[PDB]
Amino acid sequence: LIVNVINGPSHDELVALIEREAAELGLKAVVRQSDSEAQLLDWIHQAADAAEPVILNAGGLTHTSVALRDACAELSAPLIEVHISNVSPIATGVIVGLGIQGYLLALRYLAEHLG
Repeated sequence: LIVNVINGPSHDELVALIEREAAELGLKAVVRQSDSEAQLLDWIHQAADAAEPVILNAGGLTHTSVALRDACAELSAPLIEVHISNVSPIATGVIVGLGIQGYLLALRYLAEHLG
């Protein structure tokens, strides 16, 4: 049901695509853009506590942030990492270089893999 879709620090049109696709795939996507690491974590925790899956796009943090990795290690559901362009890992899966479609394809995986 509830899929968190989160972006780290670095749009309106897109948020509708993911939202519409989730509705159409029988999910409910909460798409949120963070402006600081402290709330990125705030939001990963909320997701762990609620046992919710996460589609994450945060580059740079992926390679160094123990806090972020320890937050992600708390999840009871898949963590899919998405990267819009080509150029841890706790990530259950990774999609990179497939454009904005990566977000949608990650929704498609979550829709056929729900527990």
